[PDB]
Amino acid sequence: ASMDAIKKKMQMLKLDKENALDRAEQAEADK
Amino acid sequence: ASMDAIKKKMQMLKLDKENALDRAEQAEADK
Amino acid sequence: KLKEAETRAEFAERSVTKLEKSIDDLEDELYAQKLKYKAISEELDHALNDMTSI
Amino acid sequence: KLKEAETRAEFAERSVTKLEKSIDDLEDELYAQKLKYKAISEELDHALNDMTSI
Amino acid sequence: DEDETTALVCDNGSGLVKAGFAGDDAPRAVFPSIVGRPRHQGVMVGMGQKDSYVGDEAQSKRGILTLKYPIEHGIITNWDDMEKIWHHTFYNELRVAPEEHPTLLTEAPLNPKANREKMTQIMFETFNVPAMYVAIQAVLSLYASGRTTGIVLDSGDGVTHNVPIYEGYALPHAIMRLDLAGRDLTDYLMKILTERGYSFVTTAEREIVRDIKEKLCYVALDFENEMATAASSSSLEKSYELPDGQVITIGNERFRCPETLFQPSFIGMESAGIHETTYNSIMKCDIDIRKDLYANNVMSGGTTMYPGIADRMQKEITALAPSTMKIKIIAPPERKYSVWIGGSILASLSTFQQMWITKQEYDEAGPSIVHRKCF
Amino acid sequence: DEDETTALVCDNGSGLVKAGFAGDDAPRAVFPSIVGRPRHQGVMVGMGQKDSYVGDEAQSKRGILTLKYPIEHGIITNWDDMEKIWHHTFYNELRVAPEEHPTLLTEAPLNPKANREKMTQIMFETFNVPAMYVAIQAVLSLYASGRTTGIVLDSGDGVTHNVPIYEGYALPHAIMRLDLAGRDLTDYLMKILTERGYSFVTTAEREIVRDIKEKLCYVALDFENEMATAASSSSLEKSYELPDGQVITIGNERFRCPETLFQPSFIGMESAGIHETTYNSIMKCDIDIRKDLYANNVMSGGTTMYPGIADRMQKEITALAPSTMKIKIIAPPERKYSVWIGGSILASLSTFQQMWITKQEYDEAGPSIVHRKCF
Amino acid sequence: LNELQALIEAHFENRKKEEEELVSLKDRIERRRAERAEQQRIRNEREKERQN
Ligand SMILES: Nc1ncnc2c1ncn2[C@@H]1O[C@H](COP(=O)(O)OP(=O)(O)O)[C@@H](O)[C@H]1O
Ligand SMILES: Nc1ncnc2c1ncn2[C@@H]1O[C@H](COP(=O)(O)OP(=O)(O)O)[C@@H](O)[C@H]1O
Repeated sequence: ASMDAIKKKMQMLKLDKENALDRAEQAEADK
Repeated sequence: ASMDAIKKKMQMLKLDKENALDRAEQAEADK
Repeated sequence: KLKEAETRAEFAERSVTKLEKSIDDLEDELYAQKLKYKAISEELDHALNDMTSI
Repeated sequence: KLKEAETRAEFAERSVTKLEKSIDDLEDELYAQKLKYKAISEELDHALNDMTSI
Repeated sequence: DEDETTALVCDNGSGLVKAGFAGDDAPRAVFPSIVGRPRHQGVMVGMGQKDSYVGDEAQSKRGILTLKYPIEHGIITNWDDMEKIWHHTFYNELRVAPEEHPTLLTEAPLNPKANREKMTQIMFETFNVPAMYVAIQAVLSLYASGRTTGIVLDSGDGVTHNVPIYEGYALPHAIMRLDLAGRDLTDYLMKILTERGYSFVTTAEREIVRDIKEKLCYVALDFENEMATAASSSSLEKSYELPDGQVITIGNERFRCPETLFQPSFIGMESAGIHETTYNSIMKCDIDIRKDLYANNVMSGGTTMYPGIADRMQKEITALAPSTMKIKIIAPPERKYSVWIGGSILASLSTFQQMWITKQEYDEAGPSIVHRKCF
Repeated sequence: DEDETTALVCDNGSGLVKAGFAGDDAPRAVFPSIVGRPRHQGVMVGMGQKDSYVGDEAQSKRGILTLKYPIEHGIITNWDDMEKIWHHTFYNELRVAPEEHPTLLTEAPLNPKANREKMTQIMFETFNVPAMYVAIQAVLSLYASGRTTGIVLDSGDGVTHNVPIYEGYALPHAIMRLDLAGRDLTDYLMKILTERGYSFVTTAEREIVRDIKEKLCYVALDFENEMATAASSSSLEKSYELPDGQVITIGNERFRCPETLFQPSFIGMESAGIHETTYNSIMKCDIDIRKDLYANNVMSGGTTMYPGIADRMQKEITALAPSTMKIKIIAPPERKYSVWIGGSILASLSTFQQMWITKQEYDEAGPSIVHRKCF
Repeated sequence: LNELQALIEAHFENRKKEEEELVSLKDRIERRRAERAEQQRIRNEREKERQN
């Protein structure tokens, strides 16, 4: 059985971090 | 019985979120 | 004695073909089992290699 | 014809014996392959239930 | 079979051939770019047996065939074998005759002109295709990936072209053509496997080494650290089944094959690797281009499916690239198939219906027309 | 019987083994690389009779022995038989004790590592040699031939190496290594002699065919014209006297055996032939390298001794090579002995003394040291 | 991602149940076929005993 459960969890966490990261980058970019 | 690579790297992606979020929050608090 | 040797031979030859057939069927099952084993271990190893990271 | 039928009967007894051995080898190999293959790879999918958690 | 005169699309290189119709999201069939021929004298009569085998036929009966690739290092040289491949590629499996359907084929700006001229000429003069277009594979990878800007590092079978595109424009002066590809990675691996006691010389042996590579090898993120462990312990070794029951055990050789991409000197090439070429394609461009190309490094084609390659490249590129700036790689599961997919997208765009070379234009201008019309 | 504390040199391959001391211009003797064992039941007693025979002993008593060699296409597998050969060669024939002398052994650079590791290990652990150096046969060939540059075709009993070297540097990407060798040529000759009515099966029969090959076989300058006459007329036939007084007469088969080197399909091998692989080694090298390799096609090993081989190789290359370039074969009398001679040169060079592995270094590092110090 | 949950459980539960059952169901079929092999051994012995 393919580990599709985590291809999907990965994407969810990827989105969670990408969004937190987008904010980390903006928060610093905002000065 | 989980996989160490998955458990750890899922946590690393959670950490990119947690760390990025902490960076976002502190940076935004100042910026 | 011939009727018995021939009857026993032909009968036993049916036991030969029945055991042989069963061997081939068990081998097709073994193969299918090997194939599923292989497919599963590989699907997991594949997916795991893809998902070792995260 | 009897010696030949006996050879055939004996052949079939031996062929059957070889296949009694090969059926048991396939019965044990199919058994072992299933016993280790679905038991391990299905276990690996059970492990998927946990491996892919987190 | 088709309910519209949809263009046919095919990515056909020194490695494999991917084909299907425009409008799909995948090729319908994939073949190797191989034409096989028997290398033995027939002994039995009434055995059938072909004079030549094409694609998958060539690999299936390979035990007694010599297998040749009509395309080498990105270019078609054996046009006769290509006609056989194109027929099999578009008609035998898709059941679509090019005579009633436009065809879209791929290459790159530093790919010698004869490739684009023969691709265009064969489909027009042998298959009577009503129209042709030759696309840059980088263009197609970027369409498939949802981008107009990025570096497409195509690390294929015979050549790496590394073609930068910005906002849908080619930046040809910055293309870094590298003499390192999957075919050389196969050659490296058989030499290192020879060091371990497994010599591979004949066609069958060569095709086996390519299979070992495709399934067992990986890039990883740090080869010095990977080697420190792989060279010290059996825990990183993997067994491969040779189709004769022999088993070959591969250790640090498992990543030293793809490592060539980060060490071309392994095959005698004067290069620091594919991340250096990605870096240089970006560097050669004006800085207002560079920032977007670094943020959009794109993987396409072959070798993009080695575990660790997308991540290894981002690490290797950020290590060369200026700091502060974000360096990122685009590497979707639609990798290696992104060129075909982009061909489908491009062939079917309503605005692309003005980009096709028609048969009438071709017949009036001759084979060189592709150089005037494609890019 | 030697008068100096010099190094020992021994070119021990799958065919024959050459040995003497460093500093000479020839081996003291050449022996077959054979350990023989009785294949018959004894009836008389008090007949002496060894469990095993080595080199000349193995060949001299061969009538009742089955004979085996330890090296399989260049790789040592039977290290115990190598021990017997090295012991006899150094102790009885060179009349030296390895314990008191450095020893140089040889192998192709692409030869599997176990070979170089066992040569280093056995001389240090069973013979207690004070020092070791596994040499590259191509280097030794160039040193014997008076060159720093050229393609070395060692076309031996085991494997044909075929490596380009320029200004003393290896050009490994261009080594067209080939599994086509003198041991296959002998088996081929046995099959075609069978076609003529002279069957050969056993070790004695194999030794006889090898002797036939070494004295009667040739390449010729033109295979097609040579067979047109040789297969049609007795004028090109040559007889050979078998040890039992029978006479075998051989026609075009006399050249079909060496022809196999140019036509590998004769033994079922998929290969371009030794002259095309030589050509490709030259062509694979850079433009400023190629001119020097065309002018320097270098011979070593056996098979280089067939009449017409030097000339057919020069003709095959000049026929493939571009104009202006002068294509030349270097085929000195030092033929078959080029490697032994080079071994003597390398072992004795003052610029090589630091390259020797000492016993103390070996004991501290273990057998893997051969890859740190030799190649 | 309800699908990751559907898959993480569907992969495990559907397969462990169906698959382990096939292992033991067939193990019994196989054991019975192995008994047939024993019965053929018995049949061969009996035929020989009857014929002296
Ligand atoms: N898992 C993998 N590992 C290594 N190489 C791969 C893998 N998958 C694909 N490739 C390589 O893809 C190459 C063909 O790629 P491709 O880019 O489509 O050629 P092109 O685009 O120039 O027409 C082959 O050499 C094949 O070995
Ligand atoms: N007259 C000859 N013609 C062709 N080959 C020869 C002749 N004499 C000897 N040889 C060959 O020389 C080979 C052994 O020499 P050599 O190549 O120097 O050993 P090594 O491979 O270690 O270098 C054997 O295959 C033998 O048959």
